[PDB]
Amino acid sequence: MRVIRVGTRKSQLARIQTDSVVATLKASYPGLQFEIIAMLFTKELEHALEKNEVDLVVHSLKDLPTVLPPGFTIGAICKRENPHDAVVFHPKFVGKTLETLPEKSVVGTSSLRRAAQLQRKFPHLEFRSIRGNLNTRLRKLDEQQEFSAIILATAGLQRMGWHNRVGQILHPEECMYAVGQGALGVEVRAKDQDILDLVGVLHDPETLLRCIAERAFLRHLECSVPVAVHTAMKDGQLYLTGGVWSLDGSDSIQETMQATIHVPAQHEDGPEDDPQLVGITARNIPRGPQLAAQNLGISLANLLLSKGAKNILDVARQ
Ligand SMILES: Cc1[nH]c(Cc2[nH]cc(CCC(=O)O)c2CC(=O)O)c(CCC(=O)O)c1CC(=O)O
Repeated sequence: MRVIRVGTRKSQLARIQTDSVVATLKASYPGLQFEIIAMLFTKELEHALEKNEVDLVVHSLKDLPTVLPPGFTIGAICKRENPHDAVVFHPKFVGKTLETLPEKSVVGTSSLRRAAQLQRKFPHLEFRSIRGNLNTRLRKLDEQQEFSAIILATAGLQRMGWHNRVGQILHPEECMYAVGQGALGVEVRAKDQDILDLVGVLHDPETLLRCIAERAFLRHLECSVPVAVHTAMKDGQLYLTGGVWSLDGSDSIQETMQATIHVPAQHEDGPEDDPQLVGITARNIPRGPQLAAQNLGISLANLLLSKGAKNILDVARQ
């Protein structure tokens, strides 16, 4: 353990996210040296991991599939930023809400999950795909008049320093978030235990359990489907709400389940070589609550499946 090599894409958001993690690692490990190597695109980064070119990579958790290639694992789930979706309005609709927009106002989003939920809740608005990164989308919004508004993650605006552009934050009842949204995942080599121990300091127990539940739900249903969730840990209880929608949002199934899961306060010297749970390795967090969280997500998926979720999903791909 001497120089820690952190790989990163050249994009601005990826670069910011990577920096926030490196900052947190330096703070914990002031005596070590960290170096940033700037290069699904996920498979080029993984290749650099595979080749020992870098030791770790930072991702937005929702961009990581519930099943990772053998030889890689999520070594860290960092404290969640705000998970909710948000609305940025055209320069003409300040103070306005989705509720208050004019009929047939056009809302830009390329997300099936967002479009399906928002068409259902706002049948008088028009939802249309929009392309580009966050910067490009904001320019199109202000520089033309195709869009009366766009939908983006609260968390991404926040990290870009554009929170003041947020006109509306959506509640679960209007729009539930994507699995893992607002959380960062650090990906490493599954068998590299030094690195795993090192990044293990980043795990936020609460976010870790929430994301295990959410990703177990997602995986058991079997980025590119109209599925959404909401999680909360409150008073020793983990709450999981999940939903599935048809492309137009007309068909819908949503349910909530709950389980007693303590949020673990203390770390522990845990079993090396226990299997990762939904791609995640957290040997320093108690196993029990992790299993309980995964079981909760499995439970909810089965309930939705018994209610027809599979045929909704077969019709709602991308
Ligand atoms: C799986 C995934 N990854 C990203 C793209 C991406 N990946 C991470 C950030 C920010 C939030 C965080 O990092 O979770 C976002 C950008 C957006 O959600 O505002 C999107 C949104 C696509 C857009 O509407 O065209 C989705 C789909 C889901 O959200 O329904």
